[PDB]
Amino acid sequence: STQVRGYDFNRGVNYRALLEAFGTTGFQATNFGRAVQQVNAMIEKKLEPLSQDEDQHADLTQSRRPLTSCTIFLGYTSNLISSGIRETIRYLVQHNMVDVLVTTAGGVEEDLIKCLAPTYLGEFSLRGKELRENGINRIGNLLVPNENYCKFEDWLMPILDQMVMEQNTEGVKWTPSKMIARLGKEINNPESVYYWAQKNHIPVFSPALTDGSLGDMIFFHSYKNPGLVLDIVEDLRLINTQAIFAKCTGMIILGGGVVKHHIANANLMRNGADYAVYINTAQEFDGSDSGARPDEAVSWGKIRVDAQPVKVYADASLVFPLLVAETFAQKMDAFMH
Amino acid sequence: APAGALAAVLKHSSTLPPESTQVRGYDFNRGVNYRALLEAFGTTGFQATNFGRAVQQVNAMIEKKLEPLSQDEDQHADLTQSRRPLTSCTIFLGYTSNLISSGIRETIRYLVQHNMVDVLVTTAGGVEEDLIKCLAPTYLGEFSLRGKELRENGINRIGNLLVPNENYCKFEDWLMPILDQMVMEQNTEGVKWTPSKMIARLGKEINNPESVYYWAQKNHIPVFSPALTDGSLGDMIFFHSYKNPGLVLDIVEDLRLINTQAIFAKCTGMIILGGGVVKHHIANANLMRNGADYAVYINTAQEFDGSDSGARPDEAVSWGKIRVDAQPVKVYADASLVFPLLVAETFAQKMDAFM
Amino acid sequence: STQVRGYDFNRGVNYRALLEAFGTTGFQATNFGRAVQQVNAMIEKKLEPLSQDEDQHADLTQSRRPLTSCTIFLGYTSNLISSGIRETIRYLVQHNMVDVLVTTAGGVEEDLIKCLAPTYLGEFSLRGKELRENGINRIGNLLVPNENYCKFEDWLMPILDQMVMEQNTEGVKWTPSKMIARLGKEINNPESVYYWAQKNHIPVFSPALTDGSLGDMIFFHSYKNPGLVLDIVEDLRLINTQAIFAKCTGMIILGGGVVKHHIANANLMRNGADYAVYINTAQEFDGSDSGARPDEAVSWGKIRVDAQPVKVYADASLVFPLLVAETFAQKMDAFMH
Amino acid sequence: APAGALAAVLKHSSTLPPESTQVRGYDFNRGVNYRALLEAFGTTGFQATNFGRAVQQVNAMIEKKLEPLSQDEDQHADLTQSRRPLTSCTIFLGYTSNLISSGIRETIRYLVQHNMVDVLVTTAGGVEEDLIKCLAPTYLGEFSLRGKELRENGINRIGNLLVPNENYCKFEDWLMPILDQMVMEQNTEGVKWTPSKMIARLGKEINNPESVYYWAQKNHIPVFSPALTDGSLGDMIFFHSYKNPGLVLDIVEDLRLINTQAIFAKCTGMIILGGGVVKHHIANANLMRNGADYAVYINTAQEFDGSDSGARPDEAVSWGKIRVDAQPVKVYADASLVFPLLVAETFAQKMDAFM
Repeated sequence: STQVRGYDFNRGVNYRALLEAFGTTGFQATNFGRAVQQVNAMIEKKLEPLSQDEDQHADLTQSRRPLTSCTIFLGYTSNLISSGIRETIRYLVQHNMVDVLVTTAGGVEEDLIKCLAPTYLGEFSLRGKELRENGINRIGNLLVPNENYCKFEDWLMPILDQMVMEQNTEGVKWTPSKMIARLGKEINNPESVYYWAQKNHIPVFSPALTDGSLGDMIFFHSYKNPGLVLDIVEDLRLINTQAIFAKCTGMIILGGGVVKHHIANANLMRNGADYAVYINTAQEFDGSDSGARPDEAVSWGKIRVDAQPVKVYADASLVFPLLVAETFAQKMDAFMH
Repeated sequence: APAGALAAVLKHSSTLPPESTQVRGYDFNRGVNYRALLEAFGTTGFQATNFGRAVQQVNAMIEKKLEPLSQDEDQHADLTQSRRPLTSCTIFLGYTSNLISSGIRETIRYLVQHNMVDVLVTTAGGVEEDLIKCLAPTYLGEFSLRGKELRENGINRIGNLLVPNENYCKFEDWLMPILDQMVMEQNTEGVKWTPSKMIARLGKEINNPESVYYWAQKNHIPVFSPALTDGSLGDMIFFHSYKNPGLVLDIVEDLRLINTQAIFAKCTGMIILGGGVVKHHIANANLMRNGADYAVYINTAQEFDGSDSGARPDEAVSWGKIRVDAQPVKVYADASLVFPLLVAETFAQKMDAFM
Repeated sequence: STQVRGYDFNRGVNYRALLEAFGTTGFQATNFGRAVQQVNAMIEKKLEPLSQDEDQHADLTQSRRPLTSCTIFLGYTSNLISSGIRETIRYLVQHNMVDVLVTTAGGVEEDLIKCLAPTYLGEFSLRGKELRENGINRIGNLLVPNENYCKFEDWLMPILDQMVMEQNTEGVKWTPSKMIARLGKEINNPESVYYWAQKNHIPVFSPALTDGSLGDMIFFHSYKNPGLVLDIVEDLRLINTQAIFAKCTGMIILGGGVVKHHIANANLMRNGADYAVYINTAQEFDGSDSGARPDEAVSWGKIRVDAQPVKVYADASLVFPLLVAETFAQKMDAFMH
Repeated sequence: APAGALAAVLKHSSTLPPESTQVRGYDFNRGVNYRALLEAFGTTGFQATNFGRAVQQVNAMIEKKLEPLSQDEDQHADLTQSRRPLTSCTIFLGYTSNLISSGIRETIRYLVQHNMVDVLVTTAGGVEEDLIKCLAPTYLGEFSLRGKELRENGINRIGNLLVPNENYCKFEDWLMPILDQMVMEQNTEGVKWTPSKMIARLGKEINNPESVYYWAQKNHIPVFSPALTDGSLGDMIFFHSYKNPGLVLDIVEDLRLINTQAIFAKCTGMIILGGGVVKHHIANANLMRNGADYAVYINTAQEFDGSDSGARPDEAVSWGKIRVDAQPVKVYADASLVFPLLVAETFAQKMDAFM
């Protein structure tokens, strides 16, 4: 029976002790402490060696990425790539700390665009009329000048030209995940999440990749250079096989919608994830998948019955850097080659 | 009493414009007239007032849609690659999957059955659970039922609703022969499948007037769902492909189809229930015409985490997705409560004109 | 096992059938249907006769109000009196349909002020600077000209004069509930909730009655006419005895904060309410009493273990008129004398 | 590609002012420096950015408070009826009851112990659970624990926290003799009890440096709680009055005490954790000076239902509760996560000046 007790600042500002104290502070501070424990359990599983039998079964993917004792799926909505959590996610991917990424179209394109031009701080209350008259697009309390997307068009159209040519003369069958690997190779910039993902053979799934600026560009491009196909069926096999042949899986899901459901549904194919942390502000009462508690996923078989999943009800821009500080960042040496 | 205090609390006020509307609730001393009760939400305040504003926005869409036009039928079909005739207002209706598991399925089905909207957008669950409900029902439960006991009994939870695993076994038996035919048609009849084309096929096959997608294909209302693999239809396509390889679902052609629905519209309205892809994909299509003319959002998401789901309509104005001169409305509510009321006051009142 | 099925508009717009269909529609529509059932159960208990033994025990209050088989506590936050739900609540109180009211200071004063001047529709986004420069106060998307409070001051100061005089020459010991009955008698207007409450011997509790414009006025008044006392201890005995000697109780609570906790805590004194409906938009995850589910109150003994309470997660301006339409309003003849 | 479509999507943009701040998160290739990590929230966006803005607002309060003044000590005490000396910024700290059950109790206690704020406002639970924690602890649990089983074991739930019934039995034994003395002092020494005066007495009696209210009375920090009867202290006053009748708690005199704290301030700041009375009562006091100079809200309430709890700081500007020229901040978060971080970056950095 653990007693409630908050950090005592009479001790001074001892940051690690202050963070450790969230576990006995209560409400979402305690859920944060539980999330640190769940993620550290994923990491300590991941670093355990594969036995001969485990290695046999897990080798049954055709994937270039070396397999580990715990395959970690990291999912996040577009807004988090607009935010500075882009840097947090880039770090994890750069150091091979996670194994599969799932994001929406915005979460791909805004990473690449930030390599061409920055996003700026604003306010939620800025009025749409005056912004639109000035070509400034609003993302929460962030601002993206539309010139950013004009730079994106310039950068992307030559790649689209090459992709159709490789499709039609070299037999390439494009999928969202194959396109995202190509885009990461092209951006060729170490600040980019997708640069490191393709370098480290970390696949990125985004079944609705046409829902965004990338879609705008493909759409415009298709009038002059018709026939690009993006197949989502092959990518469904690819993500599902990541779960099916894992020794263990963990899910770290930031936000809701397709990124949350698609990771969870893949893990149903192995009868459930072993570890899971949600971080989002959605609420269950309207029945949405976004606001469903981890225990709903247990009824489907998406999380194992014997798992101890946790949801932190909070804006991930506040807690995800703190979570990484207390978990992956303390084990960085183990992830380096 | 301190003089500055008195001056701060008892400050003079300007007179408000003469057309300012007073707050006043429905008076049950009149008895119960449900029409008058709903009309009274407009002057009740808070989200009741936004509901009244949403009635007005949707009634404006409908009245626009009912205006005659003269436009060349053959060129419209050619630029949109669609058999659907243009009207004076193209209405896009988007809804998340949970609402198809709820009884809002019936509400949506009624609108599509009577050809009252022009474009549907939903996620994968919002397709498959309409079809599965023609095979077996969904049941009432509670949000607090524990997942371990449910899982051990083969029962899956959707909010406070429940669906047995066996529903999906029936879905599998129904779907597998259709997937066989789709692969045969792709490989020997040149069909280039996309989600919308598959959803039209599935509605024709289910052949059941309780289904949204049966009515949608009958009435030539396309359904866009660019992540159609993310659910049970996905599971089935996946298992089927190891028995019968080769099905492809392209999303590029469906992007051309939805965007041209917005580009070549005379007017557009957006009615969006929930967040995620369904909200963003409709709004982004409408950026292609420099913005929708009318818009109603009904969802429970909040802006403060920067999510697109929680963004107010005025964020969409900044992008060009809603016109600067539109008067869009968001109702902050569970759509299971307010969408039937909204339909009662709008489309269902205009049923005569839709014949 | 009840199947999900929504209202079919092919039947036409049959309003009562449409409302009845919320119960099988799911999510908060089903919780609304359950709330209709809980409230109708309060009403059908309330109309059951008191047996001789029940009548004996329930007569042990010194209260002028005739006792009934189910004592219904109605609680609501200030914003709902600013809104047109003021009319809904006035109707229930006018026809003796509820037995105890609990509200905050704003929920008293705005009822009285609406008898002097109206509240107007506005928008949530109106900016505070321009409003303040014009003396317009904002309540959500409603607007109250500050002249309304100047009219309140004019109306109220003579009553405060009389109350101190009766305190100091006639032995009157003021409490919030006694002041609210007096204010309702003085406003003498059938549009006012508190007019009907005092006429029908329905007590109104508001332990923090000084937190609002009423407080402002008492404060200003106390410089020229010092010594008014408002005792909250006596009002605590009064509300608790309403629960202790009830045959059955129901709680209908709109909103959170003190109105919710104070009704629930009174009912702990009888080992729990028999029926309960919450309607509010607060969420449980921060640990607040406002966002606690009814099942939290069960652990305290504030709701009986064998009750079937329900929370509707929604803005009460949308659902409370619908709830009243389906419950109290259909039994109006039984409440008339 | 349709020309209007291209023009709508590829619209030119104005250049933003040169001092515009770029978004950029903390880079863990630097390793883990927690100070730099917290500083990085300012440029991370969404509520992380509001957290950084809240650090700045509170640091501005503190810096103002540390400015010297010359003001007549005797007249200030007479107009406020308070022994507390005036400083250059009077800070009001408000917090709902649940936060005293959480470990935020320790955070608040530290601030009051070091005399860093001037006025506390809390609800009844926020008083009594501080005192009870000096008798017996609160435990960690889960939100989903069922009330029937808990009730049958005599365990009471507060969110995901748990407190046994026996905690309140210990409270009863401790409190009853003190209530006896209060009635004796009212009836034969002329004491006119109010909530603040009772809370000062209870803090002196608990005599325990882990208690917020022990430190508050030692440092002459008044605690306002105008519905002090709404909780366990209420239960005890109630049961006690049938054994020893006559205790009165007046709220009118406490209204005079809190309002004069705002009226006679040089500057004020408001730090408000949660909603309800604690938020409204501090803000209303500050209307008496035509508005607070600085304000930080931390709560999870939303505006859309019109509640005062969910109102943004800009609503308070319309009333005169926050000055038109202030730059107030709300962080949309559970205070159990962000208040210790906020204190770490503000008051706890200034500990040297507060000695």
